[PDB]
Amino acid sequence: MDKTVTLATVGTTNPFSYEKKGKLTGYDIEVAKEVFKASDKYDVKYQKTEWTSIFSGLDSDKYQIGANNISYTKERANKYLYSNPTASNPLVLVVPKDSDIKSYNDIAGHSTQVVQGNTTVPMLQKFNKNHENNQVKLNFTSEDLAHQIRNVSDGKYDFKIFEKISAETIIKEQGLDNLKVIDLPSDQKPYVYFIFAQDQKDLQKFVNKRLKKLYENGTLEKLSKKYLGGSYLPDKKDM
Ligand SMILES: [Cl-]
Ligand SMILES: [Cl-]
Ligand SMILES: [Cl-]
Ligand SMILES: [Cl-]
Ligand SMILES: [Cl-]
Repeated sequence: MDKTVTLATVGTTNPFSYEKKGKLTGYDIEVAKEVFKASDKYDVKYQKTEWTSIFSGLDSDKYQIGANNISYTKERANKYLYSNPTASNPLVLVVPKDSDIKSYNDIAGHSTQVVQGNTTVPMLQKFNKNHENNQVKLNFTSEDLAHQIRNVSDGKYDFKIFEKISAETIIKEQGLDNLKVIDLPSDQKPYVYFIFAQDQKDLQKFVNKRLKKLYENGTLEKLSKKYLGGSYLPDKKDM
């Protein structure tokens, strides 16, 4: 029978990866489904799992693909293969409207929630090394992004840093009308990607060939508009 490929996701990051009526959908998922439509070789299983388990399962080859609004880092690239980028998604600071927090450095001394292993953690840890007398209070949580965004709306925490597309989507869909988003600097292009277990070179090649085809023929843009709510593709030369 066809080779079973398991794609691992968290499924709590609307609109990249989430459930509708119990079924997994969102840009990462629907892109993967479109990629794999044109294969006789691979049958994909889409599996919801814990964030940390995506990575440990890729390490053990329990899983072959990871997808959940995943950024490039050198630490991850040391262990996993990356696809070509699938979207560009810059960071924002989510704060109550009219907060004192107006620019990145204003977070100094304020409290936020973070989830271990996400890229904002080392970002904020670096910030604290630079502002050691007025550090951000980091509260590690196991709760999901919408939960954390609502906690800022309710005043339990002062701000949340996350990608714009999910921040905006959640604030709109959950009617959190007392929040706003502030654009933050990007150190590098803020791309997101599929990742793969390190031994899955042929799979990576297949996915990349498909992404180039889908980019060129307009399908990827169609999916970005449909699931992300706008045209957020990476730059052509980066494909
Ligand atoms: Cl669920
Ligand atoms: Cl088939
Ligand atoms: Cl099939
Ligand atoms: Cl919740
Ligand atoms: Cl405040």
